[PDB]
Amino acid sequence: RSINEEIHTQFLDHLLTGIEDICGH
Amino acid sequence: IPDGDSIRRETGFSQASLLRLHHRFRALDRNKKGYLSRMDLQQIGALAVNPLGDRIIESFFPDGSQRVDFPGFVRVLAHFRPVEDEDTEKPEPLNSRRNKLHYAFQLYDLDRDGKISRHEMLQVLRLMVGVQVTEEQLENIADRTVQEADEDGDGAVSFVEFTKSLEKMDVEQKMSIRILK
Ligand SMILES: [Y+3]
Ligand SMILES: [Y+3]
Repeated sequence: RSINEEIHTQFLDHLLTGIEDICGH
Repeated sequence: IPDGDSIRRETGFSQASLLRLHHRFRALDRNKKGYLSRMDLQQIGALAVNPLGDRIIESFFPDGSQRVDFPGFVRVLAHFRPVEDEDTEKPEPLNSRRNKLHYAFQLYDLDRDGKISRHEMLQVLRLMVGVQVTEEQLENIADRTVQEADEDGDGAVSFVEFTKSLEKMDVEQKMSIRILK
């Protein structure tokens, strides 16, 4: 679990969420 | 009944999908001029608190534009369209790993120079660090981080060294819009 993987994980996570919020629930 | 013909073509979105979108896009459109502005999208409360909300917002605006046509709105969301077996079985769909990575990459590399400086990483980091962290620990992390991912030692992270750093990552899934399904 490299440093990158961790950073990017949180990143993609915050990313997807924002996107899903643009799509609405 | 929108221009969702060549649109459903460039994004691979299913009929009912663009519908839930156009409907959603319709709701985001305030004055109703067939477009969205940072203004319109910033209304999304949840997004505002999202540490990447602004970068996500801006991603909906090319070079310098200040409005998003419905097709542009979807052109972006298309990157997060769940991948179907038919997508992999032809032109590269905006939801391919390569494109999902490119999109994420473009959010780190704001100056769009093709590489992620230690600063561009440092900015992303200060956005996602709950516990108050010293601006030094960050520089260290941003450093180590770029350091580890930096292969050609140019000090920055190219898209490839970026791709490489996520080979064991489930990017496809970590970047696919669940709800849509
Ligand atoms: Y850059
Ligand atoms: Y490099």
